[PDB]
Amino acid sequence: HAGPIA
Amino acid sequence: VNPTVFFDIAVDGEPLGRVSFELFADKVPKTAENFRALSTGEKGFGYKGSCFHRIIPGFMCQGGDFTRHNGTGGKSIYGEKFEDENFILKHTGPGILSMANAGPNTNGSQFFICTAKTEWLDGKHVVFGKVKEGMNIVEAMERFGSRNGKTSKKITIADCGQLE
Repeated sequence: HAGPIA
Repeated sequence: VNPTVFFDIAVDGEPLGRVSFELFADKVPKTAENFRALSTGEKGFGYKGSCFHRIIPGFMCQGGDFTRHNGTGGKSIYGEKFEDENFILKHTGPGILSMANAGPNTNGSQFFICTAKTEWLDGKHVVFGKVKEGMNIVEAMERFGSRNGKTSKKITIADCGQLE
């Protein structure tokens, strides 16, 4: 699973 | 010379607006040419029809997963994934277009549009473009997001391509 996080 | 591409966004089939981006092919070529070629559809797959599966207000809008539509796969123009070009460019603020990876050197097709300064992503995510016009469209579809990224409405890239 891809994607930036805060 | 820096390519300009765009996204025609729609909220549940109903056209919302256009968002255009400048791609820094001069700094990040493979990464820029990847996004450029996927925005037009120069290979049969691409961003057309795909949606923004993950939207977090005050953070970003993530799309690019045209194959799974969840964040699992998607694919670049070089088979599956490719390494990080570099980290020259930083997440300075809203409009910033960055690659949405799953650990170092796994850039595929996924990306995210920033709606705030996200410097903590600097060095982790390759910044390769930025919204030129339509930051109010990106902001409109942002309200149709949530905390976990679930979208309260179906935000899609109704159309896309290269303007120069």
